[PDB]
Amino acid sequence: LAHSKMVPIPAGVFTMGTDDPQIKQDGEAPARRVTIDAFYMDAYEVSNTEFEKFVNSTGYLTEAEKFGDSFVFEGMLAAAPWWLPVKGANWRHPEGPDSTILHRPDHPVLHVSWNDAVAYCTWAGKRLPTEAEWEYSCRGGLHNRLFPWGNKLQPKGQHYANIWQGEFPVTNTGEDGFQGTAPVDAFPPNGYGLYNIVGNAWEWTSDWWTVHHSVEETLNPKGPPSGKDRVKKGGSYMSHRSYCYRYRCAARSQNTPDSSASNLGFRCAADRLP
Amino acid sequence: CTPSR
Ligand SMILES: *[C@@H]1O[C@H](CO)[C@@H](O[C@@H]2O[C@H](CO)[C@@H](O)[C@H](O)[C@H]2NC(C)=O)[C@H](O)[C@H]1NC(C)=O
Ligand SMILES: [Ca+2]
Ligand SMILES: [Ca+2]
Ligand SMILES: [Cl-]
Repeated sequence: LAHSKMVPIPAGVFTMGTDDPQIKQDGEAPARRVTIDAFYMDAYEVSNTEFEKFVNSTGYLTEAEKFGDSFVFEGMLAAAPWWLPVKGANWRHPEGPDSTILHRPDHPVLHVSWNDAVAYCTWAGKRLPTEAEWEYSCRGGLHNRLFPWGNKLQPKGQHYANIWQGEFPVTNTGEDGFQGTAPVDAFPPNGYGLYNIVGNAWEWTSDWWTVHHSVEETLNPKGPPSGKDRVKKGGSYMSHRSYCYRYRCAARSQNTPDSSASNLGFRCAADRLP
Repeated sequence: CTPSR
């Protein structure tokens, strides 16, 4: 296993956002041309095993451990009735105190805040990606497509990401092979070598959140200089067309940096190889 | 999709 491996994301110009927004309130529009310098992106979401190496090295206590709770989705035992703040839910205990990660070492780490993610990435000689870097990487060398692989959800009749099937939130059929998370190396890679960039765990980025974007061309944009919420991308194993249609590269959402939940993780980036 | 703390 090489679950901390990085891939080179080539220099290029891409269209960020879309002029056909599907969730207009999230500022998916307008489409804008962004230039990104070559850099490196983690192939995989950070796994439990990789996060444990960080904790073993540093002794780091995550914010959820310090606060004493984190958000867990009801269907696997708030902003919605299906989100419960559970005492003792944290990265080692993803559904609460009597859950464990022993049987899912290769699944993405969860219940990690933006600060937790920045601590890990920096420990590793890396950083969080910007939203623009993230989206560029998600798109995997294709222009103006819904998903990393194209516009069809199940190309060639194959599942390409871990999201929800069935009637959310009552019934997840597990048609794609996973009710909760999947290993970080599950499903096909995109054109750049990235796994689970949409679906599985949501992913933190470095940017502060705004929904107000200029159409102006930009170079290595960092997002606005201030804010209250940081940007997350890509959707999760909970996402579905019917309620949280955010397993698209253009999609975007946000949380306060001290937030944590059972569907939110991250991957790192770096200017050069560490 | 994820509630804030
Ligand atoms: C994190 O550290 C723990 C504690 O050292 C590691 O678990 C131990 O590893 C030793 C050395 O191989 C084993 O002999 C012990 O049986 C383990 N003890 C426990 C408490 O399980 C663990 O492997 C480290 N994790 C990672 C990902 O490196
Ligand atoms: Ca699934
Ligand atoms: Ca993901
Ligand atoms: Cl979701």
